[PDB]
Amino acid sequence: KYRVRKNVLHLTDTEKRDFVRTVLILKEKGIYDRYIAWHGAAGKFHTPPGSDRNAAHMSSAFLPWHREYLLRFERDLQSINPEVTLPYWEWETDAQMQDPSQSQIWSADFMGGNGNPIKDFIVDTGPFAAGRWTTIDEQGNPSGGLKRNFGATKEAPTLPTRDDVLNALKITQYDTPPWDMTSQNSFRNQLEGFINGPQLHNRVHRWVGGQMGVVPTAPNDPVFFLHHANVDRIWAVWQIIHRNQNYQPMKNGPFGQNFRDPMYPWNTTPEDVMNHRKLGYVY
Amino acid sequence: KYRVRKNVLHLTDTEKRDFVRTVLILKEKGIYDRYIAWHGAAGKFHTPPGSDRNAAHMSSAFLPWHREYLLRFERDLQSINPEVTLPYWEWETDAQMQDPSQSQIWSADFMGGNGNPIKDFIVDTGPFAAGRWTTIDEQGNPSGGLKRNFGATKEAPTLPTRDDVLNALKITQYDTPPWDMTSQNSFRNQLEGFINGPQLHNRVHRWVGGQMGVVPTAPNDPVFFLHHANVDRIWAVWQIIHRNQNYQPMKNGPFGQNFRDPMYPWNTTPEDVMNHRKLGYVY
Ligand SMILES: O=c1cc(CO)occ1O
Ligand SMILES: O=c1cc(CO)occ1O
Ligand SMILES: [Cu+2]
Ligand SMILES: [Cu+2]
Ligand SMILES: [Cu+2]
Ligand SMILES: [Cu+2]
Ligand SMILES: [Zn+2]
Ligand SMILES: [Zn+2]
Ligand SMILES: [Zn+2]
Ligand SMILES: [Zn+2]
Ligand SMILES: [Zn+2]
Ligand SMILES: [Zn+2]
Ligand SMILES: [Zn+2]
Ligand SMILES: [Zn+2]
Ligand SMILES: [Zn+2]
Ligand SMILES: [Zn+2]
Ligand SMILES: [Zn+2]
Ligand SMILES: [Zn+2]
Ligand SMILES: [Zn+2]
Repeated sequence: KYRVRKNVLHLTDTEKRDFVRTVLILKEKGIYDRYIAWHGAAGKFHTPPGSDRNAAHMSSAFLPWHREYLLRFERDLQSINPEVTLPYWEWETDAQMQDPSQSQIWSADFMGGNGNPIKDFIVDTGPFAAGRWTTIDEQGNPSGGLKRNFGATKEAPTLPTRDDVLNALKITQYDTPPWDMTSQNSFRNQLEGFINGPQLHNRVHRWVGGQMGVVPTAPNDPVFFLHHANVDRIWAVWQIIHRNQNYQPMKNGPFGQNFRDPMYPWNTTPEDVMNHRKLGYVY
Repeated sequence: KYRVRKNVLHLTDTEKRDFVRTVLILKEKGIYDRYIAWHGAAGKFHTPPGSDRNAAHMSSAFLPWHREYLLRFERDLQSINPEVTLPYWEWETDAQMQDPSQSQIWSADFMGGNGNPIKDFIVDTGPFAAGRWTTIDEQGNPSGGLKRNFGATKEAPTLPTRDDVLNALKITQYDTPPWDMTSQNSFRNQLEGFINGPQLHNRVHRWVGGQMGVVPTAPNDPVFFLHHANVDRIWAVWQIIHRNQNYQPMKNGPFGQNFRDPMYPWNTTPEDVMNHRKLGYVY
């Protein structure tokens, strides 16, 4: 219970500089690519085969999978600079702004801004603009540059709201069968964003656009980790709120979705990451 | 140095009936799929991006990657039945037969035979015939059944020979820059099969045909593990023959291909698996 993950808006001008700095090093070393690849692989790993569920999304493992993912990422950051932890982007507050694209998270010294229309939506500002940050496509081949198109889609013109988060925290079940996109009264499916989709998690992805808008390339954008840090935080909150509800399914769910099954591409299980405090961090 | 890995031809009927039994259980539990997925993911993970190299092939990590792969596979088998270890298919010997398709490895009680032309070359005999063993395509979706077409291609009508193996063992360097398909005088590139390709390792894949003939689906066929057990054995032999030769490169090679880099999709390094015997097994 020592690493503290902070709200992006609470970070020092130097804490942000170091976070960005460390992400570039991870990228330069070739470590960052392993994360893009891991997420892409998991997204194509259906549980079971032919199904709509995959190791990292559209099922119960969605939350514990990304928590493990973030922990790994944070440990690598820690290996470069032990002062650096994973911050979270509290999008539900940014949603209140007149124009969310003006949030400090998109400043040139931190994530950079929206995509450039005259450039096809090719982020040209910030530390990860094309020319300073390589991207890979779904095939694993270089792609030419990060793209973003804030709220351009008709389905997700706006970021999720505080109300949306609060209502989700009200659900009593972690998840419910058939443990997939159609699950009802499921905190997991709700937070993920499938109830009246796209909502919450899925909605942020859709709102950002660019690589963030699709599963196979999403992690190409560093904000992916800031997004999922908030999703993880929301889950940690839900866990304290319903301290007597536990992960589901415990058994008889698809292999890879049960409480003690390994989560492809790793051997770690949901049980292994149920208590974030045990993982060494708090929000 | 305790688990003993045997020549398929030295296995009793019971040892074979047990190996097959255990592979089916692994399959039924959903573990077997994790291996298909791991190999497919590694094959699409280029080091570096845009390059021709991958995490499991066409570069220095080819040998230590598959050794780790088999070790993990063997441990899972061991978890099901502690008396079952990974056998090896000594194709060099089978190459001497008038008709290699008559080798006991393809018996109906073990790997099953060649594909059925009428069926489009679907394997209809043995424990893994279509109907008894599911497969998946490159996309992770069910594919309908294992296929094999022994020596059907013009490039690999025959299995590699003893001479081919012996000549490879004479190579003095583990590998040589640029640590890829074009490497010359390298044991790794030679054994892999790129010198006057397709030879040795690549040749067996090509000879078997079906899913075994292509990178993204090759593990779908259980013989994949018997093949790679022999390739691993050949490397173990090379290691004793050149007691004073070590893995290459140790540094300044592409991330993931260096002596102490993690090998996607895992964190294990070539150093971690250099001594097979410290892994708990011998041939
Ligand atoms: O719920 C949804 C989420 C997303 C985001 O990728 O896209 C479409 C949806 O319907
Ligand atoms: O050298 C080769 C190796 C392989 C194996 O996949 O296929 C074709 C080749 O020419
Ligand atoms: Cu995702
Ligand atoms: Cu996501
Ligand atoms: Cu192979
Ligand atoms: Cu292969
Ligand atoms: Zn704070
Ligand atoms: Zn898919
Ligand atoms: Zn909130
Ligand atoms: Zn409750
Ligand atoms: Zn907490
Ligand atoms: Zn023997
Ligand atoms: Zn017999
Ligand atoms: Zn037999
Ligand atoms: Zn031999
Ligand atoms: Zn000869
Ligand atoms: Zn040995
Ligand atoms: Zn020598
Ligand atoms: Zn290991």
